[PDB]
Amino acid sequence: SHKEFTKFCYEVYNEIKISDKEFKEKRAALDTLRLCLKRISPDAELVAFGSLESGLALKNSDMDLCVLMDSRVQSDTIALQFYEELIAEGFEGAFLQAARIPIIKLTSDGFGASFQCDIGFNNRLAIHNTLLLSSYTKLDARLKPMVLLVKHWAKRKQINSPYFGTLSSYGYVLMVLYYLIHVIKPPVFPNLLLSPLKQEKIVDGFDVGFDDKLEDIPPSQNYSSLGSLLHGFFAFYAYAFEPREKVVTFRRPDGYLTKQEKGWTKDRYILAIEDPFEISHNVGRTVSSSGLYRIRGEFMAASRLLNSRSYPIPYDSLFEEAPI
Repeated sequence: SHKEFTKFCYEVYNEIKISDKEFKEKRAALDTLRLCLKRISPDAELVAFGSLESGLALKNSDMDLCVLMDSRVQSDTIALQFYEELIAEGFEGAFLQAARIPIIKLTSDGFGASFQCDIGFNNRLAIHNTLLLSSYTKLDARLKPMVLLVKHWAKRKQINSPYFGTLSSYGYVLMVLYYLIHVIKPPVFPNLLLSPLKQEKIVDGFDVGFDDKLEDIPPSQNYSSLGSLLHGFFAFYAYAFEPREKVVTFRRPDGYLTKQEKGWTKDRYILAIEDPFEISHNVGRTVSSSGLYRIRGEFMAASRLLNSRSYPIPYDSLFEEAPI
């Protein structure tokens, strides 16, 4: 049970994870942008966040960067100077000024036409979200391949499109973490936000505090295989999770929170996933009725495949490209 599925899981993981060549290319891109920035403003710094930073990136990943500056200095000149410099160094793309905040979206140039890099300014909340995810990936070796396999599945099944009514990759990562912390028994992970060792840390009006002294955390008491974990994850969201009523949350000791209790009955609450630090944000706000239908449909198809009576089980079907 799951030994063969586990073998398959790791094989796929090693095929879909970002290659050493691509990683050093992305690192080389980051070093260039940091150079460009250093000449515009020595005191500022360029921080990477998201998948590339936390080690949860698939092949051909895009970049997500953040520029940090003192709050007294009006960004306008620095962000636009940086954009001008990047255009001069061969990148192409957009500068967007929207609601008093600037964003850079680079689209071309290694690094080629393959290049897609989003640059924000003083997006500290995203940095802290990534720090939490990075911490969990350091705590247990099973998490990185589990996340990559789920992201790969969601992309292949066309349920990873927040603009077409389904769910962001970050959403799926939080669904995985919720399952590993609050559903599976024994837990794979403790809840680092609710730990007695957690200290309040207020950043931009939110508490981003969590227990980050990972060295002192004992080994997981869950000894199940990657295959077993995945099998469990698909079954939970296929059958047990009740999206009409319940909220995926990192703020309850037992993981129990209803939409009514939360007060989450164009932001949708069809699928409700409470962001662990920015708790007023529903990461699932992009999911529509038809989108949830397809997401639930694919969880059931995945779970049914993994429990097939027919041998041998066509495990490759799990990552088979869906129509539409």
